[PDB]
Amino acid sequence: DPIISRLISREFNHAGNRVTVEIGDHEVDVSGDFKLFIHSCDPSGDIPIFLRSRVRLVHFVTNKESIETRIFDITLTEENAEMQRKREDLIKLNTEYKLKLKNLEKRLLEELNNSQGNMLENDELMVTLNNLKKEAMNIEKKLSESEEFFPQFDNLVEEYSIIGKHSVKIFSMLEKFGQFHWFYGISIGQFLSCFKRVFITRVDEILWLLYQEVYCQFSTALDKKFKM
Repeated sequence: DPIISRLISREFNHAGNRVTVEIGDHEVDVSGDFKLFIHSCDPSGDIPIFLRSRVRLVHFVTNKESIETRIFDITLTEENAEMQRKREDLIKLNTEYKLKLKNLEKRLLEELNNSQGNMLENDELMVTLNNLKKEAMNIEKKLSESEEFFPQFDNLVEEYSIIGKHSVKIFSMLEKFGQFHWFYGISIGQFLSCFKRVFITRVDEILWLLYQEVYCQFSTALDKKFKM
């Protein structure tokens, strides 16, 4: 409805202490601890141009585009498990060691001010700072191997793109049967679980493995016409 309207555009009438907003008729006081979110379920439903312009539109939608992204993660786990293992920790320990570098700098300054009049305790943190000579240079060790890992990651996106582009066209096709008939539904997870079974010219053979496994699992939930 229109009335929220002044609450969507940031309009207010300010007072000495009170902040008032006009809603339909009554002028009501705004807190400031108050937050607003608007939630919608169907993308088909169209929102007013007033709102769409003042509103930050964010799509939490598990699209067909999401399938291309998610088949590469499954492919790489079964194609180069050594580099998919190191992918997660590469950006994890990038941020974690830098947060621990900031956590140890704070520990050093706390004890340097407390144990300046006390015995040479700082030394007990300096052997932890001796351990930091692995940590500071661990980052250097990881940054060096990153410049080696990233261009290899980008080399592996291409093959999976070749796999990826066919799989969406296949999901599109199976999705479209559900549009004709109610019983002909497919989830993204059903296609993923099917593509996992595909493992347990290499790119060309895996492609042929996909088409076969999809024909194998999803042919069953269709009638003779839709099979053909």
